Amino acid sequence: NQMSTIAGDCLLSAAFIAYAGYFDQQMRQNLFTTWSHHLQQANIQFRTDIARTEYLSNADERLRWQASSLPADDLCTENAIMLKRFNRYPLIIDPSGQATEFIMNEYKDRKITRTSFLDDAFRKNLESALRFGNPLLVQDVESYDPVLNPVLNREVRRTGGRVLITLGDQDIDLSPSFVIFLSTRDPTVEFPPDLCSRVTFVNFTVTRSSLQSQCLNEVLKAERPDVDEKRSDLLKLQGEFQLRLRQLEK
Amino acid sequence: LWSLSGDSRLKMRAELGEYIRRITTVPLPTAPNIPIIDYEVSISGEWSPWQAKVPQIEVETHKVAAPDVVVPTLDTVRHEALLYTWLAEHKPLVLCGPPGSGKTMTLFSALRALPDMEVVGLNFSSATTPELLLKTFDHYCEYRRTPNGVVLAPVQLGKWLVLFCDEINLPDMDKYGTQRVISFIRQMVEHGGFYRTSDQTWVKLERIQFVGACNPPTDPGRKPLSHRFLRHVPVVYVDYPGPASLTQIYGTFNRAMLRLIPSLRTYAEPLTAAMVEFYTMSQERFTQDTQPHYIYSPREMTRWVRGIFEALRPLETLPVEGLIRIWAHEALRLFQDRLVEDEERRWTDENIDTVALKHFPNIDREKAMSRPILYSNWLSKDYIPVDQEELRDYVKARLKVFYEEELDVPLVLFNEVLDHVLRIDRIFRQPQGHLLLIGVSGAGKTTLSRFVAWMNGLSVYQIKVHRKYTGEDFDEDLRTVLRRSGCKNEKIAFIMDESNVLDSGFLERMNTLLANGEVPGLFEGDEYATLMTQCKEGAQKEGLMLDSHEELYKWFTSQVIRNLHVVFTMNPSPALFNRCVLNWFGDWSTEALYQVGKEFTSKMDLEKPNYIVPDYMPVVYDKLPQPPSHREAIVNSCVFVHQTLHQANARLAKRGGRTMAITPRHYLDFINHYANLFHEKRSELEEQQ
Amino acid sequence: QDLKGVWSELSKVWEQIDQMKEQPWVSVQPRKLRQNLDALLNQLKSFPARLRQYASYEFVQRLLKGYMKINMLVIELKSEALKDRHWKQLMKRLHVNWVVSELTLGQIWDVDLQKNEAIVKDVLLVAQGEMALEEFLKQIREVWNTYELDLVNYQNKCRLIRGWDDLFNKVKEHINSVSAMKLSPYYKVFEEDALSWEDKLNRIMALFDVWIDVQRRWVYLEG
Ligand SMILES: Nc1ncnc2c1ncn2[C@@H]1O[C@H](COP(=O)(O)OP(=O)(O)OP(=O)(O)O)[C@@H](O)[C@H]1O
Ligand SMILES: Nc1ncnc2c1ncn2[C@@H]1O[C@H](COP(=O)(O)OP(=O)(O)O)[C@@H](O)[C@H]1O
Repeated sequence: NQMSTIAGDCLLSAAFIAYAGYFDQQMRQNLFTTWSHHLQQANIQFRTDIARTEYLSNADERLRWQASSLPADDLCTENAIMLKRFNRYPLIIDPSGQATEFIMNEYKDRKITRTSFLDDAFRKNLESALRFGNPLLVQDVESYDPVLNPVLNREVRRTGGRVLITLGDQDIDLSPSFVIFLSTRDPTVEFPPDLCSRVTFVNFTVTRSSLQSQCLNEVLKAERPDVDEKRSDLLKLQGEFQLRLRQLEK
Repeated sequence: LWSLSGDSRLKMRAELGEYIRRITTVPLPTAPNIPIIDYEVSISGEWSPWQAKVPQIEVETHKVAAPDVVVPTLDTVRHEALLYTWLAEHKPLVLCGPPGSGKTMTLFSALRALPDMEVVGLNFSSATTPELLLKTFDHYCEYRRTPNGVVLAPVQLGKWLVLFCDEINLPDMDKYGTQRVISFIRQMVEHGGFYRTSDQTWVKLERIQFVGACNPPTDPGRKPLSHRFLRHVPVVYVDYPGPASLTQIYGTFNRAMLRLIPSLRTYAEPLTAAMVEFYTMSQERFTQDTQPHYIYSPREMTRWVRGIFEALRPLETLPVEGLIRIWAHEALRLFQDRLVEDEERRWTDENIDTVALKHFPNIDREKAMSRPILYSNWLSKDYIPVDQEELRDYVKARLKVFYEEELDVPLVLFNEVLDHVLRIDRIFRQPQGHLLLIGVSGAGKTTLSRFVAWMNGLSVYQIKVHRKYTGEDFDEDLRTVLRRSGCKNEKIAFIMDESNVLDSGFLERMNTLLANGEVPGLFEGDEYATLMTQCKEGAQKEGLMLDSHEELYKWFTSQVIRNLHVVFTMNPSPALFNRCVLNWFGDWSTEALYQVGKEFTSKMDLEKPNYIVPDYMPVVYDKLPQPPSHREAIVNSCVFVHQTLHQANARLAKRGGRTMAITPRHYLDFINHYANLFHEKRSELEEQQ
Repeated sequence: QDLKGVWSELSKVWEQIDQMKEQPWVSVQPRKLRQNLDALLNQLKSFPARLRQYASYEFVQRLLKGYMKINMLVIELKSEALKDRHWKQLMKRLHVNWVVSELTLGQIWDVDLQKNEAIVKDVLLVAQGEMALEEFLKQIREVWNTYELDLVNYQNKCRLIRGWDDLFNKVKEHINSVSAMKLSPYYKVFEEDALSWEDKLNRIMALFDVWIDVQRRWVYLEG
């Protein structure tokens, strides 16, 4: 049965993690509802009332993120999922510093380095990170540096059994396991379409719907712990209980 | 008449003529139909029409629509008389009018017609300073102390140096509302000299004139000239040539061009009439209010004639069918691909075939009835009509080779891609100077430009601008590309985007090259000497010799105008938008998204034999089967997802705003995520099974 | 018979090909090589259709067609790219023992350049990168060996150095570009030379930074 209903769920999750970024919680929910309604109109077998939080990441990554100083908000978990599974380098938009601290604690093992566009040594830190496969974080993306166009476009001049990338007049080896996380502080910034197309917008700005969801979750956890436990059981029932049963079988 | 309201439109000239007729008592042209402005006064003392002094010229077949050739007409002869009148008294004058109206080139012709006048062309940029004038004086003139004071005069004896300064109003005003170069010219015109900063003495100009030309001050980037300077310089409004002048000039051009094939000499006049009618109608609609690039000028009709001549040059024994086919195809490539809305496009096509029938009703409706009307010299050996399917197969094979060799990301060829490849190829083949591409980011302008450059053997040069770029580096790269295109016969395709351009200094260096094919300001000192030396070596390669150094620069310029093709891109200037062939590379349509989804999800396994065909859910109007299968339904759902993001962005813009643009790169990302996630989940579940 | 005639023609073509391949690689002009190969192909096409159906003629024609295809690789190989170390890498990878002085086009044509296109292209790209960096070091070398400090008289007392901005801009640009190749992947080839030139540039920078201050203070105190 799960094999019978895979394609629609994958389509929905991919559309969510590729398109439904930069949108507030109600907008993401409305878009997902529209997509699911269209799939129902097309008789595409997608798992009914799927939750994207645990479809794309089971329990261990969620616990690791929680231990990595990440808020328990549903929007924050969705943004963390986007950060985990991305093709274009993410552009974090957070009025608070929660997202930066989370992505910093997450990549300490990989030696993530702080840098900003206003720094004069930004370029030097850039090629330093690009050599040893060191993750790089850039702040103040309002003053975007056009020198990042070759790396954002992921252009590869592979030749002679090795991978190449051109940075200005200089050529640098494109080390593997290299990720860059553009970040910003101002929730209201107008990026050019050239920069917009090359990044996956990950919005952390608190809106009416996000705060409403946070308050609802908090009041359910406090006032009626039984209902919160039942909801957590429902969320686990898709993947976590099956994983535990598979491990007990093994 | 020619001084009062001599810088106004035709209607205002007619109004002043009527008022003068009302108030004056002098005899006037008795004809009540022709305005007095079209008459002149003969030395006998009688009003004679300007038409009688317009000669009929017959330019060479090989010189049709030449960049420098001049066809005399009423406007040309009237303005030539006015320029001779105002150059006899050495009064500087400015020719002001809309872009492409025929000011700069006509001014060149009139100035070079005189035998005792030496013409120097200076392109006034947005950063023009009197240092440019001082450099020009140093290069062309000399300082002489023998008279009462120091005197600046041209080296050549008996020659009056005319410093033609087009775009005279372009130089920027400072913080206090003045232009330094304009004040310098005003000082050197009113007083007759200037103070040299070397030793602070008053040098006096002799045998130096000034002539200007500019677009209207209301146009973007144009600063109105100071009244203290305008007091000295009369201005003439050189407006767009009228239907009569257009018919005469382009009838002459068509009669010259069609002499290659004698079978269509009798069709020259109706062809010219059809072109002028279509140009007039396409100028009536598509005003600059609708879109900033909807500017039309006789440059468009010049390109229209030049393209037809280029297509007819190798071909022999062509019937009227091919002639009108090429006419319609050039009309499509000049008046149709610059458009945005499909209603405008269909309006253009219907008007084209309507006019073709209006002036050629006897012809069979099979040339205009034919829908593809696309040519390609790629198939066969020359520029001939080709069917879409064979061309599609050929370009698919060539792109297979291409994404095998560089650009490893796959490409899908929907019809729009093929059309844009054809257009870009057409621009590259002709000895032109630019191809400007405008469209949404990530849609594929640069990719297709590179692909066509690879087909046509064009090298690719892209400036990798950083945060610490400068104008000197950009000019050096320009000169480098020119030397690779001028000193070496290698054909370059300079690829730049709006991201690389920061200041207006990076611009108008385009426009001067686009209208001319060379940038004189880049070559100086040892750089100019090295340019001449490498041009001499390239001449040895071509079989020429050192010859003249100025002729070395001329050969460089010809090589650049024939080889170099800069391509430049923006996301959606009245001059740059007329010196370029603008191709609207819009966002991918529903069919394009459908084809992208179908080929980029082909490896995915979505064959479900028990799929129950639903109702509704229409997104792709041309569904491949009438009853869709699972694969078609899923691709339709994907394009529906993209369309819903477009609609959500539009709605969010309507209610407040604060939206981010959705691009085809987002569609590629969505498809890649879909494929990767589906493969991962399928593999995990199969492993569990 | 016809078979004997086509055998004689094949022998003549083989003799022509061998005589041409006797040309050493140093003196093989790619343009003239392509022209002569086209002439040989036209000579082959001049044979009658009956002689063209023979298997040996087809093999010779397709071998010449492959030579024409790899002529681009011949052009790319006979450049200022390969020098001899890249030729040594090609010899090591292809496991053939040629002689550089005795190298001829016949030896290179015996080894399948079309089959070894990837190896040849990798060697060519490595040789390209090295040339760029080596030429850049040569430029730096030429600039700093032909650089002269401008001197301007000062009250008929001495000739102070003029042009501080130009020298400092040149030094800063060179230092940044030296760091830049130190970032390059082909930099391991020119590593020691880049280090030496960086040390020289650092010494120059440290000298002139003090020199300009001494000049300014000295002129102030002189006034
Ligand atoms: N009367 C005419 N005689 C000859 N050519 C003409 C005439 N009217 C228009 N043209 C043609 O139209 C074009 C006008 O080009 P020209 O450079 O003179 O325009 P412009 O208005 O002075 O341009 P800009 O302001 O950009 O310098 C040329 O292709 C020219 O051949
Ligand atoms: N017809 C097409 N089919 C598939 N992918 C395409 C097509 N056109 C463009 N692309 C994709 O778009 C990406 C970027 O396009 P690009 O040429 O940078 O757009 P722009 O010229 O607007 O910057 C490329 O990586 C390419 O894979």
